[PDB]
Amino acid sequence: AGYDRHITIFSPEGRLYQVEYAFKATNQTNINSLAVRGKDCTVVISQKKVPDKLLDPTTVSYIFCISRTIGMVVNGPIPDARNAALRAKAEAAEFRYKYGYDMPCDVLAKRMANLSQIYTQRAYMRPLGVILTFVSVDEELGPSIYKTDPAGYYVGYKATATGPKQQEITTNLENHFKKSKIDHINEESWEKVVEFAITHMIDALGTEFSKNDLEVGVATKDKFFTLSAENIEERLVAIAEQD
Amino acid sequence: TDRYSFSLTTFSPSGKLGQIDYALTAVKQGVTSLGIKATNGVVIATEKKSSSPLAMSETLSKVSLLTPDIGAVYSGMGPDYRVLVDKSRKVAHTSYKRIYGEYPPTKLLVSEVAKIMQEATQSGGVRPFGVSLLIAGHDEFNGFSLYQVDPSGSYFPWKATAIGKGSVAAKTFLEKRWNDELELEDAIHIALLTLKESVEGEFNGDTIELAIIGDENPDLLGYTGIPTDKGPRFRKLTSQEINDRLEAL
Amino acid sequence: MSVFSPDGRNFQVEYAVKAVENGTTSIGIKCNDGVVFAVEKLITSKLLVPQKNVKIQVVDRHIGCVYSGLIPDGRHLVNRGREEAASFKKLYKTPIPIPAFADRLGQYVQAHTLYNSVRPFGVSTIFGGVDKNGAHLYMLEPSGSYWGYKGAATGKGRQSAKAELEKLVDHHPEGLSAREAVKQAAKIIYLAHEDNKEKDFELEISWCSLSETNGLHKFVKGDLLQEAIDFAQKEIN
Amino acid sequence: SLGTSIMAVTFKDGVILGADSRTTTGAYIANRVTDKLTRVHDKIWCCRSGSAADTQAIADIVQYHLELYTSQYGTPSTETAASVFKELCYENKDNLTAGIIVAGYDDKNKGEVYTIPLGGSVHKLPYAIAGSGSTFIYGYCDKNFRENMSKEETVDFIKHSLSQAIKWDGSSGGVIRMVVLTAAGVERLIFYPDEYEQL
Amino acid sequence: GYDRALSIFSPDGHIFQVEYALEAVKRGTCAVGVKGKNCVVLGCERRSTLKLQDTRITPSKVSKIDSHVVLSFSGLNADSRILIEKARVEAQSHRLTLEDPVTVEYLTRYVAGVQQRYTQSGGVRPFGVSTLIAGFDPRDDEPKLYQTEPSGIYSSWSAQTIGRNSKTVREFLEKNYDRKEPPATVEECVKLTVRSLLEVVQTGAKNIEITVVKPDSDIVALSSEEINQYVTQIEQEKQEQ
Amino acid sequence: RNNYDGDTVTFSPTGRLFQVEYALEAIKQGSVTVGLRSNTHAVLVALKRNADELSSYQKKIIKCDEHMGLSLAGLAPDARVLSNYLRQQCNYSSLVFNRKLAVERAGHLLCDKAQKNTQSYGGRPYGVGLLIIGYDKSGAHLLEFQPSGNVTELYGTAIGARSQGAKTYLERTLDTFIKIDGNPDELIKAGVEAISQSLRDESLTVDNLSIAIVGKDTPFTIYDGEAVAKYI
Amino acid sequence: GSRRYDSRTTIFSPEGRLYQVEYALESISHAGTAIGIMASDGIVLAAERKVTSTLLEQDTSTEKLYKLNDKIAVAVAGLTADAEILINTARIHAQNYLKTYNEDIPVEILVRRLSDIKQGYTQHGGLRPFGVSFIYAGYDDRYGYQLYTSNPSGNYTGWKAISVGANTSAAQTLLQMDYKDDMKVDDAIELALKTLSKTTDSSALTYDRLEFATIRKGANDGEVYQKIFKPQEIKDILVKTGIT
Amino acid sequence: QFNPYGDNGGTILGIAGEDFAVLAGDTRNITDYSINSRYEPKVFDCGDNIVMSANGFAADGDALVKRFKNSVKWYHFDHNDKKLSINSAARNIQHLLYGKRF
Amino acid sequence: DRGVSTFSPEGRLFQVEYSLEAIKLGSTAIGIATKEGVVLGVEKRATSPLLESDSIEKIVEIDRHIGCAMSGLTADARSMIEHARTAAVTHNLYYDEDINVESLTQSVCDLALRFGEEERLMSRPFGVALLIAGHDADDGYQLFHAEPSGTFYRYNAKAIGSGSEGAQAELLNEWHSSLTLKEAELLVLKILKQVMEEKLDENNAQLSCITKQDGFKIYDNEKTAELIKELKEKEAAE
Repeated sequence: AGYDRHITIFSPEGRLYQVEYAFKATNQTNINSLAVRGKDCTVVISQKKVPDKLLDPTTVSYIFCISRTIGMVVNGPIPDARNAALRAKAEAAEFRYKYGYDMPCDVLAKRMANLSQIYTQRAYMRPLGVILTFVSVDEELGPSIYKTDPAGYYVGYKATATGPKQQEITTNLENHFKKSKIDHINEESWEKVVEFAITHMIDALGTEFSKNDLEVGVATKDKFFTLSAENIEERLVAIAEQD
Repeated sequence: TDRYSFSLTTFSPSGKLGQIDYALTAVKQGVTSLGIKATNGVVIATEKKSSSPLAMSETLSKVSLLTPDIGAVYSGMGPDYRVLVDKSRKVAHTSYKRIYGEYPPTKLLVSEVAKIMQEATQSGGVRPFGVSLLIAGHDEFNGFSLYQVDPSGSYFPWKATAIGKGSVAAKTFLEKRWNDELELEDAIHIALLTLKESVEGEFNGDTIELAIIGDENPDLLGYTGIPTDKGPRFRKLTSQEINDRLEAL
Repeated sequence: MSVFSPDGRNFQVEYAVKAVENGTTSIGIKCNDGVVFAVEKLITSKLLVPQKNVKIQVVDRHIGCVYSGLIPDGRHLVNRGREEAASFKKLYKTPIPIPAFADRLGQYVQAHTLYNSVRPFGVSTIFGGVDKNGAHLYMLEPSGSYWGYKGAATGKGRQSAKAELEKLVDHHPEGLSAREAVKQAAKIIYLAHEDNKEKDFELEISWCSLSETNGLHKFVKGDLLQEAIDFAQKEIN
Repeated sequence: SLGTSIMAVTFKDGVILGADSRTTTGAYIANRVTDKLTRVHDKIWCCRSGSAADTQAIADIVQYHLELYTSQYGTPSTETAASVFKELCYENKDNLTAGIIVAGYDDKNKGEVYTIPLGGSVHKLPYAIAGSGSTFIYGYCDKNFRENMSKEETVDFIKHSLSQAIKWDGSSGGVIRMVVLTAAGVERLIFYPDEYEQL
Repeated sequence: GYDRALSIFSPDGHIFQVEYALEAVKRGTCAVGVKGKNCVVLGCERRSTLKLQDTRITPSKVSKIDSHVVLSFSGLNADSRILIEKARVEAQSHRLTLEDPVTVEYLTRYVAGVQQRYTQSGGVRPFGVSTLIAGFDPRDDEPKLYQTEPSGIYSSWSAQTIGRNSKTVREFLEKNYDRKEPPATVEECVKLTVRSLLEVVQTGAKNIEITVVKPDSDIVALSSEEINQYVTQIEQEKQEQ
Repeated sequence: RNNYDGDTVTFSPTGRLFQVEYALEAIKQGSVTVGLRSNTHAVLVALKRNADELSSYQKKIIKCDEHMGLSLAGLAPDARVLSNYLRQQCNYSSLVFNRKLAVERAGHLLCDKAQKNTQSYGGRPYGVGLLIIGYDKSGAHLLEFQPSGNVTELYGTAIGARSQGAKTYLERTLDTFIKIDGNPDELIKAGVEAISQSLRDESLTVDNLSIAIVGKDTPFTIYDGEAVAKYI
Repeated sequence: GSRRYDSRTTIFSPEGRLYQVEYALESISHAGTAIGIMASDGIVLAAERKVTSTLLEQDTSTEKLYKLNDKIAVAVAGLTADAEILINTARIHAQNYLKTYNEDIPVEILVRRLSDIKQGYTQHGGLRPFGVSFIYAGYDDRYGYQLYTSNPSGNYTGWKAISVGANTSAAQTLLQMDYKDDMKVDDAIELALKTLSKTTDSSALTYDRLEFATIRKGANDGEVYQKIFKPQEIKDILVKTGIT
Repeated sequence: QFNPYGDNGGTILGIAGEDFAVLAGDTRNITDYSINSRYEPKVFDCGDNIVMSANGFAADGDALVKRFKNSVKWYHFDHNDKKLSINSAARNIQHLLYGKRF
Repeated sequence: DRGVSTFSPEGRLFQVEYSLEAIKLGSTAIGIATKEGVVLGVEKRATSPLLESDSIEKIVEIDRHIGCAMSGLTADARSMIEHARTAAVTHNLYYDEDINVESLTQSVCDLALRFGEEERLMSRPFGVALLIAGHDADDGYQLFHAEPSGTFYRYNAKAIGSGSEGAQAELLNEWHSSLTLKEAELLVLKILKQVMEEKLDENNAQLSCITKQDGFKIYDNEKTAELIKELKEKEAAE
């Protein structure tokens, strides 16, 4: 009754129950995220849910600036997220030092995926209950979106979404790209890509947002930055003219 | 501090090594992949199955180069495979190239990979890998070859084989179509036939990853001036070449 | 420990929380140029020397920490805290910024939830101070979770206090001068004492304020401590 | 090794770093166009003197530290940067020959200059001069340095002080580089021989 | 890194691993030793024959530690190899520092010492081996025989046996060995030893091997025929009665 | 309890370290001892147990420095290991800082040394309780140490089996003994009475009784036998 | 609570048997049969590849019979992976002895050393033993031709003729019947096959299912030759024996 | 090169009587021709009726005195307040000094 | 199963308690203290007649002024003697004087609780007890009982092993403030003769003393033999 349920070892079906549970743990935040590519930028969005009036809302964030050029957003409990964030920061700084150029989004993904895989094999260490969505405007590849999970799997993306409504959002986007017939948001300004993104979340979740119901990280050639509640209000104020 | 210093994989009364059986079980459920030996080359291939259409199957080496004349494919746990590729390439250099100034031969590198795979069956604090590999390569003194590696660390050479879902069904197909006269392009063809059974959604060059160990590719070395370096025998096919080929069939 | 139950949570952490809840209450209130810390100390017997079992700890010179739960774990955390705040300073020169510090504890606590041969912390720690650009109040669970706060409390009378806090936030959005926050906290410790009123209790308050303590962390003592105790006794009786 | 002629001067709007261009090994000039101005962070730079191998390896490791620091504590003070240099120079006195000047711009502090001589000691200063060629301009610099100078004036002050160092010091020569650091970003200047000699 | 405490006490006060280790010794092929006035003899049972095995090279039960001392064992063969190596080393190291070979009691002590350290160290199980160690101290004529168990306990014996059916043959010897009249000759001694085993062997010289240790590094292993002269003699002597 | 009390690195569903609690039991079954102090002295009175009439009485008191020492109840070897640890800290503070170690500070240290055994695997929590007295730069001090890591400062208190009786008698006596300032022998009698209150079966005599005191001008010293006759 | 998973691989059964050791044998029992037969003028090794497909590749192989040095070879039974780890250390021990003493290592010395290793995993370290049973065929100049066997227990014994792996019970009976001391290498090659011919769980014993080897003189002065039979050499030998 | 040693001079004298003994030292500590202190005590009561002085390089002497005093203190803890015999003390010191033989 | 250094709910160490159980099964051993010396004696208990009855040493010399007798899994006691002997000789070397018997015992006892998973490499506690007897010039003649629990006690007389309570009781009664050495020798012999299964004789019993005069001596089978026949005669008459 158990044992192959508590450590990172196979069941007779060939499964590691611990990894599956690490997946559950990613939804625990009850927060959804998405990322899309502009003609020359990358935008990620995560819902922000500050339910308690005591919390200083400006310290509640699931989006991180790992590198100057790489931003990462996390679906899962904050401690694990911080744990993964710090590690990815270290890795990008070290990679820089040893190889003479900025670590590119895909490589960091692969790197982190490989560490998550280790927890998959070793018994003493549990995998992290998170899903890491890295974004950048890569110097060789252009706008990048690569996301890793607790299984050590990682993969590139035209666009993507994660959380309790991963599925709902994902099909909203697929549809759009079937119609547009392209792998990105054909927009020159990043503000409009952001607007696109927010729009398509409202449409797939059936919920409307305040300025404090969202977090937006944007990646551009040479910088990844996150918007304030003010840079968001402007976006919203504009997507309210869109009909 | 790793307190798991004892094997997590042990002999059962019936003599079975549980965790290995289970890794194999984990391989059965993986997408079908296969290898086919010809007289002037080897073809290894598999299906690039991505759940979401938003994912970019292009960014997934299910087929990987270990050396310039050696390539590898799998069935089972992709993350466990992606790390064996990194380990394999590294042992390929450290344990061989950095000593002899030549890349290891197919069988020996297969021996290394298998060695890493075995230690996982016996070291403390770990499960074995949940993949089975197919490794194709050509070495100067052994010609073209193809090997299969299992979680146990056990390996063997094949004229042609398949592993995964279609493994049972596919091997049947291959037994019927394999002959010692097969000239590569013929083997590529068969592979694309065999694989057509396993795949069930789309079947085209962006839902199929295929690679070959064949002639030498000077246009792919990246430099010229050393008559005696001739380019890699490994070539991954571009979707644009798979589909052209399909248009025949 | 480092074992997810089928629901995605880690039961050993979840139990460490039980331990904390069993704890005396402690709180933190942020004010417009600092923070104030407060805690209830139960009098087990009349044999305790009053004012001699100090539970509020200081980190570096500008950070205070207070906890509820397993007192020793708390110290063990503040010990790592001090080692970490010295390291940072030694190399970077500046005394450690509060948010940086909060993560230094957050990474270490979380570290103790990753291995099944190490038990997580049995405290919920409230800490904070004054740095290069403002005041910061933080609270840290056994999970490794931590956030900034306007006000914070943990322990037995944790709501009694969170209620009183939610009011100060609402009915004072301008700010709340250190001195007021000191008294205000005292009141909150007295009210929260209602749940766990079996035993008599000793009050303890520290504060870190740019104007009142010049940025350093200090223990509200003597006179200013009497006003606070007075102020509280008035709203009980 | 950079032997060198380097300086960093704080002025009204921030600070300017300046250096010669010559690195010698013996009497042969290995490189006559060396960029002795090294960037450890957007607006925190250094000038190097003594063993290139060392000064580079150091600048490189500090940069790395400042980059990781930036990633997790936001931006670092010129002070925090100087500290990191010294921790390395002092904790390895026995294996290093590096005399580094650290110059940067905070919006709060404007220009700052920290000199780190052989020992590994730190001294914050209005301006600093270092390298083989600095012994000859102690007299001149001190007599002409003035606090809160105009940018135009500070460039002249450096261009003059360095021209002299170059004149007398064989170990120093080439072009005169300068890096300007203000709220308005980072400016890079250069003055060729035909210009600075004629002073 | 593997230090799990395998040898541990149980409520009744026993260390089951030391006991299961003796259970393994009771499984082993019988081994016996008896000492005469001026010699010591070792006997050892060996399964069957067997018509398809090769005897010359295959491990023979009696081993030489030094030229004047030998060791015999019942229980796990693979284990006994380990105790023989270590013992053979301590012998030559003793010579190297003390300039005198080991005494039989000294060597015996060293072996039992190992056996005990494996009942009290983590990450390890006790030896499935019990032993008879026999010989002559240097420049000494008085014969010595000692027994060691998986516990690490050792003690001297005028006669002793261990392994399968040891109980039968100890009872035999308890009757057939007079402390005052110990086998005055080699022959007289080798006889008693062959007979002690003939309760438990179920055939003659096929299974039995004998090794005779006499002072000043004088040891010889009787070849089957000589053993079969004692077997031929014993079946006709019992007969007349 | 089956699963949760198997080791120290495990919290029960109710947030409890069972092994820790079990190690407190050894204290509760340990022979009683008492601590109490004024402003000029601090006293340790300790009842000693014995296995036979042919047995000795095991010492419940250990000196830690010239100005500090403690009393025990629970496992003797753990008192030895902790009082040896304490002897070094006092010693380190002397050697390196030419400074006498502060009583308060010894408490913090024994608390931290015990806490690591309640968090680490492979190690059991200590199984001994301790009363520590000392005259430091701020006067006379008494501490109650618990394997859990909980050290507390007091005027007086008792630990061991039956200790509850002597502890209640101290809750009463409080305002009297606090003020046995300047009187050594009176503070000892006051402690010696307290000990009687948790006595029951037997009755203190020379071999049973052990006493220690430190104070303003009195270096920490122990008295046993004939030397304690004067107080029975 | 790490210790809940320690299977305790090096412990005694109430009866004085090592669980994992016994359990490993049970594994080996199911492995392809391999046989060793010693003549006066040579030694033979034979093995039956457990599974085969028409597609498996024979000509470029070596699954059951590996070479240790020029005068020593082994036949395998159990996990091939495990065997290679042990073979590789054995090939080294041979070289160290050679480098050190300038003489090829005596067969028993190697066999012991390797058997001593398996026995390590039997007494300490908490690791599962090796699921391999070896047949050592070698020659040196102290004993000449020698034949040994070692199992997971770490125990080794010497033989004239021996089998390991599947259906040994049966194999030993036939080797007892037809084996004789004067036997010549050719007669041993014959026997080696007639035996496998009766044990095979296969319907017939063909060349692709086999792997064969011989240590003898060959007719080169006082020289000893090792020969790992090639697929064509095995078929040529099966036709002569009367099993086309 | 850094020389780790130095010489603070001083002279010390030990004499044994029938039921008494003296250990006298001068009071002057120095470096080359300079005086460092006209009063820096060199002879020390170390408990158990033992007095000692380690003349020469006063840093190494201070170190040594501290150690021996502490050795006494531990002898009391470790051996039930037994008094340290002068001979037993002499032996202890030999071990201290020989610890730093190289 | 459940860890080695685990606590029971009664606050006992399962292993230390299960250790003491192994000691109850051990050969008997008695020790008696006096102003003239200390006497230790033991039951050899030879499991077969064949076993050479004097290779059974359960009384050993630790130093010239200290001896010790053992009970239980005697194999475990080898390490303890080795350490005790070292400890005593080491001390002599550092201080040019004999180690005090308490000190020596306290050193042995430390060793006893160093087990588990300082740097305690040892899987389980010792499964043996020790009577330790000697003489120092501070606290004259002394006897100590040293359990695997790390604790020790000083005894005017004490038994350990199979017949310990019966012999302890009998010791309680028979021991007085002023017995001679020869009285004590006899009580050991008498009390052993009571609790041993076998008829006490010079081959299944051994006797030893430790006098300030000649230090620790193990009485040869002859000398003890005479003391046995000294009992039979002392007992015969009333």
